[PDB]
Amino acid sequence: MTRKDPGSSIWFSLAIDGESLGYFNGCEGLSTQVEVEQRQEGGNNGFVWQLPTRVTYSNIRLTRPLTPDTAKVAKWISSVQTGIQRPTAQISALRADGSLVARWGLIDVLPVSWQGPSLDPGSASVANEVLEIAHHGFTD
Amino acid sequence: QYTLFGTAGVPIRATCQMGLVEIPGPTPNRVHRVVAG
Repeated sequence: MTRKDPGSSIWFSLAIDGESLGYFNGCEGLSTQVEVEQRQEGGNNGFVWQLPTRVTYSNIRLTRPLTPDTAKVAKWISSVQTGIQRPTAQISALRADGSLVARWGLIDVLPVSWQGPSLDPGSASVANEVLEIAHHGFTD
Repeated sequence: QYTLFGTAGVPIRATCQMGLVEIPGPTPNRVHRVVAG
């Protein structure tokens, strides 16, 4: 037991391989869904049958402080015209010891949206560019 | 249209449209006065 090794939501490690995107700073929305189909039996009141049908992986929003290395992301996104590349990503959650609690690796990524910084003279914060990521499956 | 089928197959809720058209009932079997104008 060793007083267990509980999960946490601060220590992590977010990275994208391939183009020199580097390490990100915040994940969101990592989710897998299936699309159940509801067929209602006519002669048996009481419930609707639930039958599984396919699985579907939702998009992921990754955020990081606006660093001068943001030119790489715009280069990657605007490379669709001349040919794109799908590198392999990773999303890992850690405890403060630096050990591993669960490691997910995105099979193939693809940019979807890039919400840039929201400049504002009165708001004291730090610009957080958002890079949405498309998905193809988990790794194992 | 049948809906809400009960157990053992008997229908329960049924909606039935109807189209009706009338049938004629025919064959039900000139003095005038005079005014100054």
